[PDB]
Amino acid sequence: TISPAEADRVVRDLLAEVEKEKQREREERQRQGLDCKDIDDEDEDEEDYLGIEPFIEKLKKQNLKDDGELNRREESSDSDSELDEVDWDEERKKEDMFNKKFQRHKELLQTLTKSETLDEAYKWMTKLDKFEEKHFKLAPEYRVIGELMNRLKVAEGKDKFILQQKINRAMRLVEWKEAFDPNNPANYGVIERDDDMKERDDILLEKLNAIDKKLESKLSELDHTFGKKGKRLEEEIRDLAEERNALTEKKRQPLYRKGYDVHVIDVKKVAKVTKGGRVERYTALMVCGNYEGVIGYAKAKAETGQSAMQKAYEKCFQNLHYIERHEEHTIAHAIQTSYKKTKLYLWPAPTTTGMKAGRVVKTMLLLAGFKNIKSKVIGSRNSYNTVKAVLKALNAVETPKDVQEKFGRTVVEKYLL
Amino acid sequence: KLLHQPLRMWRRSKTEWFHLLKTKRGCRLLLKSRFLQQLRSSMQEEDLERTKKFGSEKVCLGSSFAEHKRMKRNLLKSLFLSKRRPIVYNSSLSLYSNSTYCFASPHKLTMKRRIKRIELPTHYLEVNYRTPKAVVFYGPNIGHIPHDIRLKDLNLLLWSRNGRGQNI
Amino acid sequence: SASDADVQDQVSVEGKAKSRAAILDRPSSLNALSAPMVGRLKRLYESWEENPAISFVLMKGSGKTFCSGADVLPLYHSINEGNTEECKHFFGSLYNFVYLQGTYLKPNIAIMDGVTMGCGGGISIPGMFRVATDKTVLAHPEVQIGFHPDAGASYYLSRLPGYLGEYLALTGQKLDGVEMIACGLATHFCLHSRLGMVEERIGKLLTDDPTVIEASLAQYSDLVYPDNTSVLHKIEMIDRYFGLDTVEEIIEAMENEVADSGNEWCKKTLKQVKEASPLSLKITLQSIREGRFQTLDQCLTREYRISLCGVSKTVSGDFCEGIRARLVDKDFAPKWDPPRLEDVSKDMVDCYFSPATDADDSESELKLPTAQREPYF
Amino acid sequence: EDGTTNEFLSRFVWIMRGKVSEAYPDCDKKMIDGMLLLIVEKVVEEIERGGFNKVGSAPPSPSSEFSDDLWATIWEVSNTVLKDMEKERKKEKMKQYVQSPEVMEMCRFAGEIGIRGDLLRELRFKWAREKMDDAEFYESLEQQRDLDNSIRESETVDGEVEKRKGKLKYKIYGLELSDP
Ligand SMILES: [Mg+2]
Repeated sequence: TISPAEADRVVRDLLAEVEKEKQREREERQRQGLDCKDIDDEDEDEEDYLGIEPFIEKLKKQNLKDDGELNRREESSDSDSELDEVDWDEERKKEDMFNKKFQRHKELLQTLTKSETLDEAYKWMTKLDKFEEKHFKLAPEYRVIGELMNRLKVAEGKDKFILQQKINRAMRLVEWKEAFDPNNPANYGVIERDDDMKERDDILLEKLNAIDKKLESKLSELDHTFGKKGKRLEEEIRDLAEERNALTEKKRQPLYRKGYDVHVIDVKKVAKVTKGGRVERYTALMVCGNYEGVIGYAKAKAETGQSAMQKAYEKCFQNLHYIERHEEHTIAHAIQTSYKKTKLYLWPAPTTTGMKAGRVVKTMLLLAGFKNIKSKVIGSRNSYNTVKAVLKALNAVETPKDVQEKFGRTVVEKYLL
Repeated sequence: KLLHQPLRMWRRSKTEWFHLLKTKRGCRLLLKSRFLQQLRSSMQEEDLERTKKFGSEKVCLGSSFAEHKRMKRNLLKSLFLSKRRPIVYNSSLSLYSNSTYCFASPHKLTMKRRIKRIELPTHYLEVNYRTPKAVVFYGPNIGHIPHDIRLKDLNLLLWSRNGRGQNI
Repeated sequence: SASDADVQDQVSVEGKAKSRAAILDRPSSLNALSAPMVGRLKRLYESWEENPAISFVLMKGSGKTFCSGADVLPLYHSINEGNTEECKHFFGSLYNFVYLQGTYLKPNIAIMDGVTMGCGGGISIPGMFRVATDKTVLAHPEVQIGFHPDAGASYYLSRLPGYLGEYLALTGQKLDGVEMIACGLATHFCLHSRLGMVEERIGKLLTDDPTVIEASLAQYSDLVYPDNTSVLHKIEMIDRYFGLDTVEEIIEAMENEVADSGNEWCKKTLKQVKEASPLSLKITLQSIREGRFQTLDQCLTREYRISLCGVSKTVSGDFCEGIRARLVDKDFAPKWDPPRLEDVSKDMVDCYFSPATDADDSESELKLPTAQREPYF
Repeated sequence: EDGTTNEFLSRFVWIMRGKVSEAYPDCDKKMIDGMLLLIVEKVVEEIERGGFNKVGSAPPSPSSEFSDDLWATIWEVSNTVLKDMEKERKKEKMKQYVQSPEVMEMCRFAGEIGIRGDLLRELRFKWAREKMDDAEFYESLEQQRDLDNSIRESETVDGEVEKRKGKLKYKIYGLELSDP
């Protein structure tokens, strides 16, 4: 960082350097004849280089009026970065996760230099290989991109065009793969508290296995035991069952997926009648998607609307479909399906058209990653049957890959023909 | 940029900064100064760090995979041959660890907010600021309009397939 | 155009989910290969290798014949008209296709559902997988026509165990599918009636992995063991007699055993040997024994030199005489240019193996894309 | 180990038989057989002295039984045979390195990008070539470990003290059925 006293020092030095350059040029001119009418009254009073003097007079007056704390921070003017809202704990956990992996790496390289036997050296070399292939491994897609970038720096003309397009496609694919990989535990969250997760699941798994062996042994010794010892073993077995039930509860943590948006489609108050009156509960229908072809939905019922929405949010990542899109912006062909009495039409569109849909269809198509589709809901506009008809329609589209596999023939886009 | 001062004392400080801009000599000397050169170098490094969010260092490793491997081959060959019967070992370890740290360290998005920069419309407008005069020579771009609206919000109006560079 | 509608009928294409099959459908010539058929086959296989949506390829035959070899009547009529260019072009096209089959980047499977002769084995046996049936009969009767077992037949016969390659290339002996499994020339075996089952299984595999294809072919294949009367139970006779240095030594030793032991197999093998041209027997033995210690591009190179010498009628006209006697006049009694084995000299058989590229000529050599294909088989 | 040496003997006999028949043309075949036996006896004596390395690295003194041109031709034929074996084993390793799953997935990604034709084939052969280099460096490290282990074991003992030419072997679908 830079101290404010250092800033005052450098601005005073700059004003001084202006004065020194003015006097040095005045000296150089004045020694060689050369009257200084362009130095005096041309860099002092009648320069007016930016028209900044009224701004100086306005700022000078506003600096001698009020009192506060002179070193009090305030709200910034050119603030609102707005993408600076990411949870900082995950990011500051990434730092020391990488640091622990790097320290382990440095320890194995220092152990490789402390061996005495080449059998030991080979063993630590294989340990280093198994470490690097599991924690510092570069994905092969980045090797393809690096080779293509090597061809690109010396390419020109048509080859430069074609390589730029290919690397653009590759960069999109690797960014998507890194952001939405289900195997990376960094792509998961906790939801409100309803390799660390790996080891915290392994310890519970080993505890459950130990409790199951103990319970089997105690049931075995309960089968041949009669009397008060039988009752004491029964109480011991009940305590073991309680421990195992609590440990099984502790493994059920619902996870949300990062990079997904979840939206409410419908919150409804339903009712049931008893002799004491009406019993009123809430149902919530919600959809989720990652804007990259993955879409899901869930319906939940609870006592309040908030609780129903929360249960649906926990359930929404449990039924995810993958939807194929044409060129990441539209569907391959026109599709018409019906679910019960809800008829849905979808039409593909060129690339500057937009989305023409009602709110349920628009929300689902937006979350699946589409950009240019026209649609029409004909008949009943039940929102849940509309959701189901949208998922039925998007799974009945036959892509050119599908046609190519179904008919054993090559399918070509017509503009490449 | 590196002078994140409180409001009132920066407002008192701006008078001294405004006096330096009163003359052409002051603007010339501000341009040719080690202050703005340090600011420029820090902003260059800051712009370099933001590229790692796109996995830039992984592309750098993918370009240079063979020689990065050859460093490890050299280290293993030396630590086999000159050990089967130490500044070389320390030098090779320092180099390999420096390379592994430079190629494997994840992107670090700091707390400090990014400074918002003025855009120049050089894709379709050619300007000579001396007179000033300008000539239109091309068409505008949908991704270069300098609005402060996020992409996910504005996609509800544009419906653009972003990432190809085209006006789509 | 419209004139190529017959060639597209002669080489059909059947497409499956991730695989293509080439079908030979020339029933007049028993699926004999012509120059446009080889050109179409080469175009198809090049396009299918380039296509990343195709996992593996197939080669089948329609009818009771898989492939009866090359169509030599057109070459005979071309040689009769003076110019030798048509035979040349047919030969480098055929050897180029065989080289493509030997170096092919995707898995290739051949279904051998009938008689396979000559270059019919040459387009299929260099492949990765080979399926033999109970109708599969493999023979190499090139010496009895006045020609040599070309199209890579000096590559895979020379690599059989013992000296069985020499026996097959000199006698023209029939091999069955079980025996072809035993010799290692066929990878898998299934009955003819069970081929729709394997063909439906193979068609809708969506795998690139050769291990998955091998496991599927073995799982749907049939388990067979060679019979007691098989050729391979007489392999020690082959190594005893056909391992001699020259052809006349083999004939003399077999004649001596026929005089002493009266072996019926020896009499039948003599009746097999005596029906061949004396020149091509020696060229065949030399090329079989030379091809044991060299790669496929080299084998196809000197096979091209032998073919291009045999069609120019430089030292003999046994090619045209054998073709005429056994295909045109059909009296089946040819008269070779040397009637006897002893008339054939060392200088005559060295004219077939000479570096014709040293005669200030370029198209007398076989071109092969060894730099682009970067051979690995 | 018998297969490699037997292939070397077969290639060497096949070349040197023609070389001897060209060299001494007037002599009969039995003299050629005897000289081939003497030549192969001297070559296997060289191999049993110091392996295949000294047959291709630096020429020793010639034996007085043969001439200097004969030993030079034998040396060049041995070099040619070992180079043919090196090329053949390299191609047989490329057979399984082209189809290796890392190269297969890199080629899958490259073809999914749009890289086809000759550029894809070139990149496939390249990636197989760096995999071959990595595995041969690994094998050289393994061989060096073995040799240093054996020599250190032998040095520490002093401190710790005080092809049938045509036999069938039937195998179908990876199931060896050679038993009687
Ligand atoms: Mg209505």
